[PDB]
Amino acid sequence: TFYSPKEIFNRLKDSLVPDTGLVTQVWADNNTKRMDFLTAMAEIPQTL
Amino acid sequence: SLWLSFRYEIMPLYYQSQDVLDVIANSTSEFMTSRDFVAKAINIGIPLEWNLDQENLVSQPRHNVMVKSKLSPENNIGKTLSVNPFTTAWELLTLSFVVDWFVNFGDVIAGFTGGYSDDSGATASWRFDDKKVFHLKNIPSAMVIVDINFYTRQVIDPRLCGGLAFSPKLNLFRYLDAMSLSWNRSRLKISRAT
Repeated sequence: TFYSPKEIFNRLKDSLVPDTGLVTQVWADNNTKRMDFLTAMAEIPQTL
Repeated sequence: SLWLSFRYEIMPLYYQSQDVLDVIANSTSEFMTSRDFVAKAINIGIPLEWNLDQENLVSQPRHNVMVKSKLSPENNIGKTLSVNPFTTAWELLTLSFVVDWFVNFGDVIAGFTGGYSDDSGATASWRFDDKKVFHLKNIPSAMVIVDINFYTRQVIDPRLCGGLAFSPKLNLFRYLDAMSLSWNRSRLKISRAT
């Protein structure tokens, strides 16, 4: 015996959960380069 | 000759103001993204009475999380600043029209900071490709084969997740916007009085 593919895929989508660790990692990677760019912008306000 | 002379008076500060400030503002926003993936294992517990050798329907898809950041320009001001040619007919431009152009320019320049931060979004995806073949307990000749293969994409849900970032809104409204707001005295002395 085995379960039907329909219910198997149902359990699969129920089991579909975004990777919190990956989300944290990628957010850190994004913020890294984000503040890298923001660093260059530092003197624009003084010119303004 | 006197309109000629006043045009000549105003022409250098024109270069300082409309050109230099524009090219300064041009260094904003950038298409950046960060990428990652995982082969995470997803299992479904199955009792051994279900005629299996195994007990968990384990799946290891390619789950990847995509975050893209174009960051922030200036709320699409554009043509309001891309209106440079107004200095071509100084022989007839009047005081008031040029002055009001400059005032609106000084206005939109100050509104840069508040209208700056825009940020970007993110998403995620899975790519299931799994073919688990299960023996039968005490019966190697009996089998189950379950094959699963698909790729599925999801947003990063910017409500719960999708924030949790640098948020470049901060560090800039703490900046000039309130102190460079002092420019109002400049427009005061500008306004043909004081």
